[PDB]
Amino acid sequence: CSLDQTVAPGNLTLCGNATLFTTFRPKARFIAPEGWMNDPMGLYQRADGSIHAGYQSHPKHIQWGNISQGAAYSSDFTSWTDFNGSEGYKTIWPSQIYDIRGVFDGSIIKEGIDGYPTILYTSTSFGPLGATLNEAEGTETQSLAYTTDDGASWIKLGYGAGQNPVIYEWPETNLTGFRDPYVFQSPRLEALLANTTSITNATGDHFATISGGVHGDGARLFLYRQHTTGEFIKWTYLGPLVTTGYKESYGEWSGNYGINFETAGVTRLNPAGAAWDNGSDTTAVDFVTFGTEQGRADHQNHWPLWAAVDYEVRDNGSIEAVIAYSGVQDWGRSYAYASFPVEGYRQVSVGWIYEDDDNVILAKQFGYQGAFTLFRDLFVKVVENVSPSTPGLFEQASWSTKNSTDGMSVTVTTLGQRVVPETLAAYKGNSTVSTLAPVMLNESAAAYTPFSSQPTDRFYALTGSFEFGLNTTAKAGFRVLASEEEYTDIWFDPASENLTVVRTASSLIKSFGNDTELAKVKLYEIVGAESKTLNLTVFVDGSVIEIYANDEVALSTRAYPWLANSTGAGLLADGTTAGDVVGVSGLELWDGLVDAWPARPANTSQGLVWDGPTAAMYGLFAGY
Amino acid sequence: CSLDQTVAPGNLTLCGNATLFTTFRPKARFIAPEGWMNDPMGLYQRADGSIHAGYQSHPKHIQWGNISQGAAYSSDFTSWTDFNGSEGYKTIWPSQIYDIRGVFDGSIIKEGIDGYPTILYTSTSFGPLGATLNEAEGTETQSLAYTTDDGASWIKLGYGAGQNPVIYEWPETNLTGFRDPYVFQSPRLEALLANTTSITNATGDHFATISGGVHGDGARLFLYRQHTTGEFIKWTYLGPLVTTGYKESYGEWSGNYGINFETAGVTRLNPAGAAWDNGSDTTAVDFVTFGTEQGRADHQNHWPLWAAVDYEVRDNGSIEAVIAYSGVQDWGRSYAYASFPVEGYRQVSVGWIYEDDDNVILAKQFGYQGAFTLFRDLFVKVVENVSPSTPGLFEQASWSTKNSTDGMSVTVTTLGQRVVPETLAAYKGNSTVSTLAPVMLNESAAAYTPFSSQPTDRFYALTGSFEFGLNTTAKAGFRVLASEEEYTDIWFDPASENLTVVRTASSLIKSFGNDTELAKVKLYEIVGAESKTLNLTVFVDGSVIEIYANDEVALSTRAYPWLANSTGAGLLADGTTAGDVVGVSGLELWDGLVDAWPARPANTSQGLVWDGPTAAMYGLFAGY
Ligand SMILES: *[C@@H]1O[C@H](CO)[C@@H](O[C@@H]2O[C@H](CO)[C@@H](O[C@@H]3O[C@H](CO[C@H]4O[C@H](CO[C@H]5O[C@H](CO)[C@@H](O)[C@H](O)[C@@H]5O[C@H]5O[C@H](CO)[C@@H](O)[C@H](O)[C@@H]5O)[C@@H](O)[C@H](O[C@H]5O[C@H](CO)[C@@H](O)[C@H](O)[C@@H]5O)[C@@H]4O)[C@@H](O)[C@H](O[C@H]4O[C@H](CO)[C@@H](O)[C@H](O)[C@@H]4O[C@H]4O[C@H](CO)[C@@H](O)[C@H](O)[C@@H]4O[C@H]4O[C@H](CO)[C@@H](O)[C@H](O)[C@@H]4O)[C@@H]3O)[C@H](O)[C@H]2NC(C)=O)[C@H](O)[C@H]1NC(C)=O
Ligand SMILES: *[C@@H]1O[C@H](CO)[C@@H](O[C@@H]2O[C@H](CO)[C@@H](O[C@@H]3O[C@H](CO[C@H]4O[C@H](CO[C@H]5O[C@H](CO)[C@@H](O)[C@H](O)[C@@H]5O[C@H]5O[C@H](CO)[C@@H](O)[C@H](O)[C@@H]5O)[C@@H](O)[C@H](O[C@H]5O[C@H](CO)[C@@H](O)[C@H](O)[C@@H]5O)[C@@H]4O)[C@@H](O)[C@H](O[C@H]4O[C@H](CO)[C@@H](O)[C@H](O)[C@@H]4O[C@H]4O[C@H](CO)[C@@H](O)[C@H](O)[C@@H]4O[C@H]4O[C@H](CO)[C@@H](O)[C@H](O)[C@@H]4O)[C@@H]3O)[C@H](O)[C@H]2NC(C)=O)[C@H](O)[C@H]1NC(C)=O
Ligand SMILES: *[C@@H]1O[C@H](CO)[C@@H](O[C@@H]2O[C@H](CO)[C@@H](O[C@@H]3O[C@H](CO[C@H]4O[C@H](CO)[C@@H](O)[C@H](O[C@H]5O[C@H](CO)[C@@H](O)[C@H](O)[C@@H]5O)[C@@H]4O)[C@@H](O)[C@H](O[C@H]4O[C@H](CO)[C@@H](O)[C@H](O)[C@@H]4O)[C@@H]3O)[C@H](O)[C@H]2NC(C)=O)[C@H](O)[C@H]1NC(C)=O
Ligand SMILES: *[C@@H]1O[C@H](CO)[C@@H](O[C@@H]2O[C@H](CO)[C@@H](O[C@@H]3O[C@H](CO[C@H]4O[C@H](CO)[C@@H](O)[C@H](O[C@H]5O[C@H](CO)[C@@H](O)[C@H](O)[C@@H]5O)[C@@H]4O)[C@@H](O)[C@H](O[C@H]4O[C@H](CO)[C@@H](O)[C@H](O)[C@@H]4O)[C@@H]3O)[C@H](O)[C@H]2NC(C)=O)[C@H](O)[C@H]1NC(C)=O
Ligand SMILES: *[C@@H]1O[C@H](CO)[C@@H](O[C@@H]2O[C@H](CO)[C@@H](O)[C@H](O)[C@H]2NC(C)=O)[C@H](O)[C@H]1NC(C)=O
Ligand SMILES: *[C@@H]1O[C@H](CO)[C@@H](O)[C@H](O)[C@H]1NC(C)=O
Ligand SMILES: *[C@@H]1O[C@H](CO)[C@@H](O)[C@H](O)[C@H]1NC(C)=O
Ligand SMILES: *[C@@H]1O[C@H](CO)[C@@H](O)[C@H](O)[C@H]1NC(C)=O
Ligand SMILES: *[C@@H]1O[C@H](CO)[C@@H](O)[C@H](O)[C@H]1NC(C)=O
Ligand SMILES: *[C@@H]1O[C@H](CO)[C@@H](O)[C@H](O)[C@H]1NC(C)=O
Ligand SMILES: *[C@@H]1O[C@H](CO)[C@@H](O)[C@H](O)[C@H]1NC(C)=O
Ligand SMILES: *[C@@H]1O[C@H](CO)[C@@H](O)[C@H](O)[C@H]1NC(C)=O
Ligand SMILES: *[C@@H]1O[C@H](CO)[C@@H](O)[C@H](O)[C@H]1NC(C)=O
Ligand SMILES: *[C@@H]1O[C@H](CO)[C@@H](O)[C@H](O)[C@H]1NC(C)=O
Ligand SMILES: *[C@@H]1O[C@H](CO)[C@@H](O)[C@H](O)[C@H]1NC(C)=O
Ligand SMILES: *[C@@H]1O[C@H](CO)[C@@H](O)[C@H](O)[C@H]1NC(C)=O
Ligand SMILES: *[C@@H]1O[C@H](CO)[C@@H](O)[C@H](O)[C@H]1NC(C)=O
Ligand SMILES: *[C@@H]1O[C@H](CO)[C@@H](O)[C@H](O)[C@H]1NC(C)=O
Ligand SMILES: *[C@@H]1O[C@H](CO)[C@@H](O)[C@H](O)[C@H]1NC(C)=O
Ligand SMILES: *[C@@H]1O[C@H](CO)[C@@H](O)[C@H](O)[C@H]1NC(C)=O
Ligand SMILES: *[C@@H]1O[C@H](CO)[C@@H](O)[C@H](O)[C@H]1NC(C)=O
Repeated sequence: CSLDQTVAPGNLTLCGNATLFTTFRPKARFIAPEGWMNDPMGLYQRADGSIHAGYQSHPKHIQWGNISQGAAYSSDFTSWTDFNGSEGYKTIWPSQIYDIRGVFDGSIIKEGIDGYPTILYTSTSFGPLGATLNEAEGTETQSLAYTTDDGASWIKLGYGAGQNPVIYEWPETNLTGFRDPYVFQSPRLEALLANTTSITNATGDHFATISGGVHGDGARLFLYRQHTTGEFIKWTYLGPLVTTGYKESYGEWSGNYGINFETAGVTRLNPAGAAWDNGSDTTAVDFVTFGTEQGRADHQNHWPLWAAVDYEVRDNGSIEAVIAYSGVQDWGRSYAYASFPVEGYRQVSVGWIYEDDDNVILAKQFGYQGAFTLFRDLFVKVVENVSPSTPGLFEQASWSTKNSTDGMSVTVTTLGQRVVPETLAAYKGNSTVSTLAPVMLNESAAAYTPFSSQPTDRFYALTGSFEFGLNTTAKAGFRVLASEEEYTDIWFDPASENLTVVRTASSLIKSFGNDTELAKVKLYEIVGAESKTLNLTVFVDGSVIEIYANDEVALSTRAYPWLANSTGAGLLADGTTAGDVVGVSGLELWDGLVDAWPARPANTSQGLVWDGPTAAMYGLFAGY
Repeated sequence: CSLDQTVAPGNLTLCGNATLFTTFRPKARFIAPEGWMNDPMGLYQRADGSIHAGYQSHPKHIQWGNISQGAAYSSDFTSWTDFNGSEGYKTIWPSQIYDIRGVFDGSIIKEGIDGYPTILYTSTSFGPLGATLNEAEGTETQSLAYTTDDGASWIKLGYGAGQNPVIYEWPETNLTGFRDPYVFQSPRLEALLANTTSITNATGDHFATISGGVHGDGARLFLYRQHTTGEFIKWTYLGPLVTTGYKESYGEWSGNYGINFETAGVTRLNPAGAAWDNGSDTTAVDFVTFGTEQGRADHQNHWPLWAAVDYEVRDNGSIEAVIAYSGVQDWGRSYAYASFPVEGYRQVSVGWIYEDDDNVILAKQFGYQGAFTLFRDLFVKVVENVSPSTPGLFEQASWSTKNSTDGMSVTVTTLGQRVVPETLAAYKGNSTVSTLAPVMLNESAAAYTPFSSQPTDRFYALTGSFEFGLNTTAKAGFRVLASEEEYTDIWFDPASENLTVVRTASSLIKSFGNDTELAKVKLYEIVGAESKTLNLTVFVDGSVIEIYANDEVALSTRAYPWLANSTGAGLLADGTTAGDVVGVSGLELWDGLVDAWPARPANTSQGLVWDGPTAAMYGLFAGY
């Protein structure tokens, strides 16, 4: 095993555990100190205004198992500090018959048991567990724990009748899943149900969804309401909030609803951010976010989706959320988006970016797996004065249209996503910033044009505004992590409406994924404009490539070039001519970003362990 | 619900939880503070000379579940003090994937991990568990924990490869069970195996047996040897130590070997007590003690047995313990005898006395279930100058015979059992002692003759020597817990060799067991004697009746009379005449005994709890 990054990679499978720890590792984002991580969990803003972020964690392993809450905190979403207690950076772990198989995702009741922040989480026990398996009642239940020290530790309620677990009965028969409780307050839902509280006796100020589905009959999001305010044991099942069909698809802009929901959340937004009105705000929209499984051929069978919904009240005192339009929250290798309220009327969302090593070829050599996305402000994106001649505009697939009185212009409404401003400000201010001259891409444009200033390592951000003719067939974008032999190409093709990430040349190491990523992007044409504009922002962070387009479209992926000098970046151009020109402006490189974990040394590996022969005997965890 | 013990019992099922806590409760013996208990476990003499006694425990329930080690200590086997830590009187509890289903029986390595006392115990996980079920490998494994504070707490080794559990592979296929590790040192076994250590590489100074059997093919005791001295992870399977047939019986004096072993131990004894020689002591005998299951129609299908064994060395460097003769360690409602070494060359044995409420009718009203037997010194009982005309003497069923040179007398050898002298001394010295005049039982004897001094409560001991003619057909014994309407009759019938406990009148409460207990007792006739003598000792302790005959035969049972005055005792006589006389001498009543738990209030109930609906979902524990 050689770690010489000036020559071709050898057989890296011969390398020891965590010998590749720093090689591809993100530095500017949320990531576990070591080992396996997946979904964000237990997210809340603490009383001092700082952010608590939990995550599904399995230390000293590179596959999922014994799933626990790892935790850290931040004053700015950007610079983080690990908790350090008796179990290192873990704060909740399997410990009881009801959760011994794993402490799955959970969410926060800010004012819970005895006034303390309280997590409602999926407590798992023995038995077949999975959407394609024959799961039985009891395998997934929902349990409570509370913290008296701001997330340094959690105290679970006792096991038993009238205690943990608090939700255990399946609300419907033959579930494909029953997990990831999402607890939230909703003046909107309270207002809607106020006339029906006699039917159910449920009058609490907290609601909770549980994600699942029904065998052979599609996914379900189940709605519960806290039964009495200030009391946290009794949760009353109202009915299914979201019901979708078996592998139903809303279309090309909306992924696939699969067979089972995971990690669903419920929010209400307006153009500024989070909306806390009862329905009185006409600019506010109700949204559901949700992961779906087994409706995708690749991306570990997984779609992170969202839908705008209109609530109807059922005669039995429950809520049907009718999908008005439906989109995708990230088009790439990410999943399990959790969102949470933040001061100043904000709703902040964050997900999990998995690796692209599905055959587990270099995982042990990494000594870790997984990172978070960036933290994203959610809001209602409103585009005014849209041209009715925008191709496919009235399909209204993952947006809504409203005509002007005279029918000459359109207002477009959709879900907006933007990186939290604290992260952008910190990234910019800590970077070497190069403001680049505008570039016209025409007949003289090479396929690849390096920027006049170049990155110095694998930690940078790029931004650009790409102006296209209304009938263009040209393609343009960004090449990143680039040397002569290795590079990752981010293309936009307005004629097809396709944003692609081409990874055939991303790395000389052949075991990593190399399939092309794809997002759909609608360029809403503005009345009187003779062009259409794509605003592209790209974050490069070790192996993470995280792409944002127009405060709307997100695509997270991975590239693992071996060569030390595969760090370059520049402009891509295809089919640009004297007549078909792409104007590129607002160009900027941020080199360096932020060291997100200042207290951590470069190598935080603690080695890897094997569970031994009993792992296969129990059959619950891979064991490594 | 009335608790008036001067009138007939009402419907006691209407009584609240633990309302009958003190009514039938033993006061003079080892018992949990409340709730469910079974097997003794983790027994050892600590460095300060005091005794550590653990027990299978389920607080706040009256059925088995979440099985844990409860613990206490004593300087004299007699007066006890509970440990009190973070988990009350528990010191080990289910906490890990490998033992979450129950912390089953374990035994002590006195000088273990880092020199600390160390428990090897059965760690149980999910799956069918039982001799009549289809158990799989991994459901029962063996794990280590050590104590740095003399049993106040235990630290388990980590889960994983080269750590817990330390024994997990089944040594043979299709086991009926794989539990209750018994760790011991044996100069005898070391001497026997010293020539074969090249075959196995196992050279440690500790051995361990694990109890089980093979489906359809009888019980097995499996022998392991510590692989290297001073190292506790690696235990090498040698071979089956004891192999018996499917429901094989050695005869009327030996119970039944059933289908599966539980709680087996290995010891070596001489006439004085424990023997620690390599084989050089000609007066020493090797013994195995073991519980067997599913070979009895009643007594929860359970026999607590013992056998004298002769070891043979196999060619593969293992030991076959060949049964020389085989007996019963207690004939009544007791099981799971554990034995342990004690200073001054002693081997002390103690078991579990279950209740006689198998339909669980008044268990909740009790608020507890179970107690220990008394602690018993084990030794080789030797009877000299035995008459060759003793009926059935040369059957040698649960004893050995050796002829004198001239063939005119016999030496009988058997397993001896006697209550530890510390308990007898403390009991006697704290009691009101009445030494009673000898009584001849003849033609003038009533069926029942009360003693001239009477007990004052349900806590007393009786002793007597019953002298019978060699061809008697008379019966004599003791009546205890007696008023006019309720009483328990302990009879010996030399003609049949049967010691019975007749319980048809034990209680007015009909839900308690009332079947007749039976022990076999061999009266070894002495050369030149014109009579044969039974020495009977009876302990009455709340509901426990514990009977000892001749420092050999033990029978533990239960009686639950309702009436406050059902406390009387006296002599029983049947078919005594002018010609067939029973001489009773050495008669003594000890009224009061010892308060075994001086720090405990009379009512140590903490209420009872229900596990809720998930108990039936998990299917592991009754839930109450
Ligand atoms: C199988 O057996 C298992 C083992 O028994 C069993 O698990 C155990 O279950 C029990 C029962 O549910 C649990 O007991 C609860 O514990 C809660 C606290 O838990 C935390 O703290 C304990 C103890 O902490 C001490 O010890 C540890 C270990 O040494 C130290 O690390 C600590 O620093 C601390 O040490 C100090 O104290 C010691 C003495 O205790 C001293 O020795 C020492 O010097 C120190 O000073 C920890 O062990 C726990 O850790 C475990 O669990 C966490 C998850 O929670 C894991 O992460 C971890 O790995 C461990 O596994 C944990 O940190 C108690 O709060 C709780 O008591 C409340 O509930 C019960 C009812 O259920 C009530 O009777 C009781 O009165 C309490 O309720 C009151 O208080 C709360 C909060 O204040 C209120 O919300 C409530 O309304 C109520 O209020 C009342 O009083 C008010 C105030 O006066 C009044 O105003 C009100 O009006 C009202 O009346 C309970 O005791 C136990 O933790 C489990 N243990 C383990 C190891 O798992 C398992 O379930 C069994 N399984 C089955 C299937 O049966
Ligand atoms: C799923 O996830 C689970 C959660 O992570 C996981 O369970 C955990 O597994 C890990 C890994 O096995 C366990 O970690 C071990 O812990 C042992 C000690 O365990 C006891 O103590 C801890 C911590 O105690 C503190 O905290 C509690 C809680 O607050 C307090 O109550 C205590 O009072 C104490 O508090 C003080 O310290 C705190 C900081 O830690 C302070 O905050 C505080 O202020 C106090 O001052 C307890 O939590 C444990 O309780 C749990 O377990 C018991 C049963 O054991 C239960 O009854 C209970 O309910 C709880 O569940 C427990 O009491 C460590 O000894 C051990 O470390 C050794 O082993 C590892 C290798 O495995 C080595 O890396 C390490 O170096 C240590 O080895 C050395 O030391 C030993 C002994 O000294 C030697 O024998 C050994 O040879 C070696 O010697 C070396 O050093 C020598 C000396 O210098 C040298 O001479 C030698 O040459 C040599 O180099 C390890 O850390 C952890 O306990 C589990 N936790 C729980 C909650 O279960 C689970 O397995 C996962 N499941 C799966 C399937 O994956
Ligand atoms: C005395 O000690 C007991 C512990 O043994 C304490 O708890 C009670 O235990 C018994 C079992 O011993 C439980 O009985 C079972 O009850 C269920 C149905 O329960 C439902 O209805 C009850 C009656 O109104 C109600 O109290 C229950 O409420 C509790 O539980 C729910 C969760 O379900 C929880 O949300 C609440 O907060 C309460 O904690 C509950 O709604 C019944 O199905 C069982 O039947 C089975 O058992 C028998 C034998 O097999 C059989 O007849 C059936 O066929 C079936 O198989 C069983 O009867 C009882 O519910 C527990 N009560 C509780 C927890 O309050 C008890 O509290 C102690 N008393 C005192 C005064 O402290
Ligand atoms: C690096 O990180 C790993 C953790 O990932 C550390 O531990 C090793 O993990 C791997 C899995 O990643 C284990 O490999 C498995 O090994 C078994 C056979 O193991 C036996 O033989 C080994 C080789 O000599 C030996 O080291 C083992 O000894 C350990 O375990 C025993 C208990 O069995 C214990 O008593 C010892 O004390 C040791 O702890 C053991 O005797 C093999 O069956 C597995 O094969 C499966 O996996 C693959 C993929 O499915 C497949 O090819 C097979 O078909 C099969 O399904 C698997 O290969 C390895 O045993 C672990 N080694 C240990 C614990 O020492 C590793 O130590 C870290 N290195 C460093 C330097 O820290
Ligand atoms: C019954 O108990 C008596 C009293 O202990 C036993 O008689 C004693 O036997 C020993 C010999 O082992 C003598 O040292 C004593 O002098 C005897 N005491 C007497 C006669 O009072 C007797 O052996 C016991 N019988 C049985 C069958 O066990
Ligand atoms: C790389 O090494 C592995 C062992 O980790 C081996 O199985 C594989 O064949 C090697 N690849 C080569 C020689 O191309
Ligand atoms: C990182 O640390 C681990 C654990 O000490 C070690 O095994 C590994 O070799 C280290 N890797 C690098 C690249 O330093
Ligand atoms: C309420 O009605 C809906 C739609 O018919 C149904 O799916 C749900 O189960 C009902 N809720 C109940 C019975 O609590
Ligand atoms: C650099 O990053 C830190 C951590 O996020 C931030 O607080 C600080 O303001 C940044 N410095 C700037 C913008 O100059
Ligand atoms: C075409 O592109 C080059 C490079 O941006 C530029 O110098 C040139 O002026 C452009 N041509 C026209 C006609 O604008
Ligand atoms: C980068 O490194 C490679 C391999 O060492 C080398 O061939 C090349 O000249 C360097 N520069 C590039 C590709 O721009
Ligand atoms: C654009 O993407 C769609 C899938 O949404 C695909 O069918 C089509 O072939 C793509 N077109 C081009 C030119 O890439
Ligand atoms: C991409 O990976 C696949 C393995 O599935 C391989 O067949 C192919 O050659 C790779 N593409 C390259 C090197 O461009
Ligand atoms: C005693 O009370 C129980 C209720 O605990 C009842 O089921 C039973 O029939 C009663 N027995 C009678 C009236 O004999
Ligand atoms: C004993 O204590 C328990 C728990 O406090 C109580 O429920 C029960 O009624 C008491 N029983 C008696 C006989 O005092
Ligand atoms: C040693 O021999 C005995 C008797 O044949 C056998 O039962 C046992 O399994 C053997 N031990 C081994 C293979 O370790
Ligand atoms: C009474 O019992 C205690 C506790 O076992 C014991 O230490 C004491 O010696 C006894 N008193 C006597 C025999 O006078
Ligand atoms: C028969 O028994 C009684 C009572 O023990 C006694 O008084 C009487 O002397 C006995 N008879 C003979 C002949 O010993
Ligand atoms: C004992 O109590 C019962 C019931 O109160 C009474 O009938 C009897 O006279 C008393 N004495 C006895 C049975 O010796
Ligand atoms: C004595 O016990 C045996 C069982 O060991 C039984 O068969 C026999 O009937 C009994 N005899 C009497 C008289 O009780
Ligand atoms: C003993 O209990 C049984 C219940 O199995 C009952 O039929 C019988 O009458 C009881 N014996 C008495 C009261 O002597």
